[PDB]
Amino acid sequence: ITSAKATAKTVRTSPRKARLVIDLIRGKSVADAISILKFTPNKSAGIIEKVLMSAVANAENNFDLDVESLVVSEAFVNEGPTMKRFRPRAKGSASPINKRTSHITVVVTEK
Amino acid sequence: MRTTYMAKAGEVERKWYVVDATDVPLGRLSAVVASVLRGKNKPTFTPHVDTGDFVIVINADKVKLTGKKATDKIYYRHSMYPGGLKSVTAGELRDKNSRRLIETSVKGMLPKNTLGRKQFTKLNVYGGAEHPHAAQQPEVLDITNLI
Amino acid sequence: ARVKGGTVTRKRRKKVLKLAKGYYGSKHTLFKSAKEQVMNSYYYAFRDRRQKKRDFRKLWIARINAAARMNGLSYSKLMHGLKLAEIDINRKMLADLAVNDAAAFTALAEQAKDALSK
Amino acid sequence: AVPARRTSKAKKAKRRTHYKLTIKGLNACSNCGEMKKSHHVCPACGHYDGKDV
Amino acid sequence: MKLHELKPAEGSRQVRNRVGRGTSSGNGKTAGRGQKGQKARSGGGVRLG
Amino acid sequence: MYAIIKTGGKQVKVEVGQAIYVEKLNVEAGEKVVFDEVILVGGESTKVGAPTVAGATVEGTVEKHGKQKKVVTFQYKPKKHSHRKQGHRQPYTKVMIEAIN
RNA sequence: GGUGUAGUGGUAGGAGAGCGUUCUAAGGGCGUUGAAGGUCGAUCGUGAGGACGGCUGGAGCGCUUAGAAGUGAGAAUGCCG
RNA sequence: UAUCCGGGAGUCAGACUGCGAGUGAUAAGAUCCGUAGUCGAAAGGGAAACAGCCCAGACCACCAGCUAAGGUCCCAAAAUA
RNA sequence: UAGUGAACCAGUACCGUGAGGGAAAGGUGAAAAGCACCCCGGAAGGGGAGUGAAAUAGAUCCUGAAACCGUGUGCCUACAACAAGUCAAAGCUCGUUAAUGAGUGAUGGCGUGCCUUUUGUAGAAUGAACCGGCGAGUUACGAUUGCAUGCGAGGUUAAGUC
Ligand SMILES: [K+]
Ligand SMILES: [K+]
Ligand SMILES: [K+]
Ligand SMILES: [K+]
Ligand SMILES: [K+]
Ligand SMILES: [K+]
Ligand SMILES: [K+]
Ligand SMILES: [Mg+2]
Ligand SMILES: [Mg+2]
Ligand SMILES: [Mg+2]
Ligand SMILES: [Mg+2]
Ligand SMILES: [Mg+2]
Ligand SMILES: [Mg+2]
Ligand SMILES: [Mg+2]
Ligand SMILES: [Mg+2]
Ligand SMILES: [Mg+2]
Ligand SMILES: [Mg+2]
Ligand SMILES: [Mg+2]
Ligand SMILES: [Mg+2]
Ligand SMILES: [Mg+2]
Ligand SMILES: [Mg+2]
Ligand SMILES: [Mg+2]
Ligand SMILES: [Mg+2]
Ligand SMILES: [Mg+2]
Ligand SMILES: [Mg+2]
Ligand SMILES: [Mg+2]
Ligand SMILES: [Mg+2]
Ligand SMILES: [Mg+2]
Ligand SMILES: [Mg+2]
Ligand SMILES: [Mg+2]
Ligand SMILES: [Mg+2]
Ligand SMILES: [Mg+2]
Ligand SMILES: [Zn+2]
Repeated sequence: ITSAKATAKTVRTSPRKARLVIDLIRGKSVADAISILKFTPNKSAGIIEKVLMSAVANAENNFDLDVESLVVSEAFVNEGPTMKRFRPRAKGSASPINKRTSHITVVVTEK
Repeated sequence: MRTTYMAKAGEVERKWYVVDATDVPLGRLSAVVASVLRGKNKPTFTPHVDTGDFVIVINADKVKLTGKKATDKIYYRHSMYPGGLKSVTAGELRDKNSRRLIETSVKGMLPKNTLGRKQFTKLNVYGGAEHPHAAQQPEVLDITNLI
Repeated sequence: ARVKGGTVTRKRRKKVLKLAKGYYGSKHTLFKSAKEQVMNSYYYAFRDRRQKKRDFRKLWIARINAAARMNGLSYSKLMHGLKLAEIDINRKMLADLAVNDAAAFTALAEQAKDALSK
Repeated sequence: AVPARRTSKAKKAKRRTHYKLTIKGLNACSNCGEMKKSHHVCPACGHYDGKDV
Repeated sequence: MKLHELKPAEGSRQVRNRVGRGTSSGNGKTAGRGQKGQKARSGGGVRLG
Repeated sequence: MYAIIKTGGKQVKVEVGQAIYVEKLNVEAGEKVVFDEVILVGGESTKVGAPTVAGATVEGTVEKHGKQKKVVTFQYKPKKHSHRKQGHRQPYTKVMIEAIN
């Protein structure tokens, strides 16, 4: 009743690289987090920004919370399903390639 | 019953002793001082807790070296660079840096661990008969019978 | 009549892991490393249940020696004197008195010195 | 050369200690008050040094 | 006798001994065959006589 | 006041109103037990048994009989495909000290 | 069952006695008022191991006696994931 | 305790130490025997560390005691006897 | 991971010039009642609202272990040389199958993994990246010995018929 969460599942991005941007914004006011994500050039910044804006929209529309008070109480990236691929190498062999996916969760609380 | 007394850090009082090294063999002085620093002279001795007393050594320049140790006892140390072995005779150490002589002797007799190094810090050596620790109200510690 | 692996294997390995709880990283997480460390822990524990008695007797002897020196006597002289005086108080009780009841330990030392003199 | 021993989680995390991002130079824009990078045009209002561009 | 209380005569039946099922059983690992040699191989041993 | 008594091949310090754990005593719970081998009595004065204080005794009541935490003896020799596991729970008697004489 | 005496390191290996797994028969039971399974716990036995409670789970499963084995894994540059 | 009768094995690479010989050079942690011990298959204490040396054979619990080899100024228990 | 290679569009996909070789892959719910409508988003995916007994049963759908990854934090950690434990232990934190409790642990003592093969291995000899599953003295017919049962100078049926 005081918090709202948004999740983006099976997003094609490195969980570790995404966790870098998530560490930037964790435990910050929603406005500060939005600014940080907008000015971060890393790819996951935009995806995390969409999830954060979705969470804020949930907090407002679904639960009628005060936007100005909102802060990023929790945020994390879990590993998702990994697609298997193969890259040919020299001398007629192949090496596996792990195309990773991420479950990005953002939880925003009133205070 | 598991009732053996175990000392705690800070509860036990550490006194301050003054030891005169004048014409006392280096090793025997170091041995008595090492026991005192470890706290082996007090019933409350606890091996895993520091319980010994501070020691101030005076007249370190007059410590005794029997035999030819003054010229033949050689202290080595390696810089860890190739061919980086350095030496200095015990007599030269006594003449120039007596504090180092006593401290090296006592280091050898203290345990080689965290507690041992902390106990070593409680040592204070001074060539000459005067020390700056009058504020600690140290008391003389006769050792003639302890050596 | 086929008997598949079932749950017995998991039960056994989980027992080992619970014993290994608190170990560093893989030593508490992985069954094989956990079992090896638990075996070494058993070896050390059996050995230490015997070393522990040695260590405490050693500690009591040291404390009794300090108290005896303060009373004007060596540990060896004190024990010999107590044996002569027929005192059977053991080293655990002697060290306890030295730390706690200095007066009682002093009385014991006086009796030991008297026996030695005789 | 190949890793003689696998890298444990603790050592791996220690090495990644310094593998972190940073965000610097953000401060309020004069024209609209939104956050902007210093010495850069405020992307929202397109103003810099108090003028539109 | 009752089917829920059957009881063989004492010593009439014994338990089969299974080898290669742990060290503490006394027949683990080598299964009582020893170490190496011809008799330690599957189908090992020389013909009778 | 306090006493030191000989019990179970070991010497224990005892004070009135204190519970002590000793090797199993062949006595029922809630029954009186008397330790008649007092090797010392201390307090305001000191009585030193040589080896035992004459006519000195300590009284107690057997509160409980119990078993200590299990001890596991696991003997094995590396590379010799051999191990032996054993459990133990030493019985004990908890006795409350009532009187020291 | 009690007292006494003596004994109780152990590889190859021999002997004895047991734990646990799946299934069969009989008897006696347990389960949408929650089985098996999973997970947690500071529980019991001399050992393999056995209970009990919380949570998860959603339909089968113990117990006693006897019987039959695809009956116990940590290693095989083992196989598959 | 020995025989005998029968069921089941494993073993046929040994090592060192002391003593008595050979081969060797009166060398080898060499080699080959005889003999005794230990290791092998033996944990514990001493020899700094150190399978084979010295003392000694772990069924277990104890924050009890006496000793063996070896030790008692400090590391480090015990004599600055 | 069993059972036919194949419980499923399998001798298929795939591999090979060809003969030939040859897989993986079962489970929503009683019933699709398979999430109308609204909100963020380009979508994907979510948050509400609903269906349902249950949606952390939402189609990667029963259960959902371990490795592996991540979040939060009760305790410890930047003078320390560590087969990582064990024995002793202050401090701090917590209150259990209520037990002479639990977690963590400054500090001190002791201490060179497991397996294989060896006279001898911490071994700078061998094997294991980790976790999970599978994976090795069995059966048939005979021989012989022990144990047990029935009968006993006797014992016993085989094929075959019902
Ligand atoms: K055999
Ligand atoms: K393997
Ligand atoms: K010989
Ligand atoms: K479900
Ligand atoms: K953690
Ligand atoms: K330690
Ligand atoms: K090699
Ligand atoms: Mg090519
Ligand atoms: Mg298995
Ligand atoms: Mg002893
Ligand atoms: Mg059978
Ligand atoms: Mg055997
Ligand atoms: Mg094995
Ligand atoms: Mg083999
Ligand atoms: Mg061989
Ligand atoms: Mg053989
Ligand atoms: Mg079942
Ligand atoms: Mg099997
Ligand atoms: Mg495996
Ligand atoms: Mg030789
Ligand atoms: Mg061998
Ligand atoms: Mg030995
Ligand atoms: Mg060995
Ligand atoms: Mg024995
Ligand atoms: Mg003695
Ligand atoms: Mg000493
Ligand atoms: Mg669930
Ligand atoms: Mg599921
Ligand atoms: Mg330093
Ligand atoms: Mg520090
Ligand atoms: Mg060799
Ligand atoms: Mg390897
Ligand atoms: Zn602006």
